[PDB]
Amino acid sequence: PSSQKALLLELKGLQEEPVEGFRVTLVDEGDLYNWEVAIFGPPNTYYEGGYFKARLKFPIDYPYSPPAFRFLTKMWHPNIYETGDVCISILHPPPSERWNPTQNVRTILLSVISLLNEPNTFSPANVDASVMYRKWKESKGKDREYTDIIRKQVLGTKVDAERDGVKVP
Amino acid sequence: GMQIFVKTLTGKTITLEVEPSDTIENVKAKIQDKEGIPPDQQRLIFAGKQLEDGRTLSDYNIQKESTLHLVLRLR
Ligand SMILES: CCNC(=O)C1(Cc2ccc(-c3cc(Cl)cc(Cl)c3)cc2)CCN(C(=O)COC)CC1
Repeated sequence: PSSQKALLLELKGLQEEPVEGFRVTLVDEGDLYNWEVAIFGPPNTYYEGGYFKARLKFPIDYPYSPPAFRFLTKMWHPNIYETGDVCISILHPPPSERWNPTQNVRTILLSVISLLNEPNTFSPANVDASVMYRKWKESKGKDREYTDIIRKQVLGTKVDAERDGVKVP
Repeated sequence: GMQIFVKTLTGKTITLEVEPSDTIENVKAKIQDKEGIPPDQQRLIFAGKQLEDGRTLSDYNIQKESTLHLVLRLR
């Protein structure tokens, strides 16, 4: 299988040139189809100081079928289900937002950064969060319900960071 | 006058000649110049933040020889 070699090169490529704010590893060494993703909230954001954890599931078709991105940390976001699963256009099986064999994990991860920056209020996985996000943006930041939920979850990741032995940069 | 870079999803690096006060809206005008992608669909990312138009390069402290990451959003 070519998927195995493709994932080894992509792990090595993303560990030699990390996507900023992302740290990728293997859930268990020897299984290249199951990745641990440790994301870090950047400064000057409501996610600042956070330590979020997720996982990638790659198919044996890779890269001819999209992988699956699933947060372990609870996230309040218009495009993240209660399960943690993220509904991104690129992860959906079938232009630069749809999955092709040319797309890679660096493309996925950067697309997740964009999606965390700007929710897709057109296809909400969490309707209650999408309807809560829009009153935040229409109030021009005045309504703090959404940013309070986000900041509560961001505050709790400090317990997660201590357990995993991670110094938040 | 500076010289910044713009990496894309396919892998190409796009070096552009800008000033520290160039608005982000003008930085993507230069990217329609070189790649023909409409500026309304472009998304530049620097330090995990999507740079918003209506702000300068100096508002996000983008220095010389910096690399931005372009992603596309139909919207
Ligand atoms: C409602 C939340 N939105 C935000 O925090 C903002 C967007 C944003 C940016 C980055 C990320 C993000 C990036 C990475 Cl790489 C990892 C993670 Cl986990 C998150 C999340 C959201 C919009 C509101 N802001 C401003 O206006 C401030 O301008 C000075 C603060 C930044």
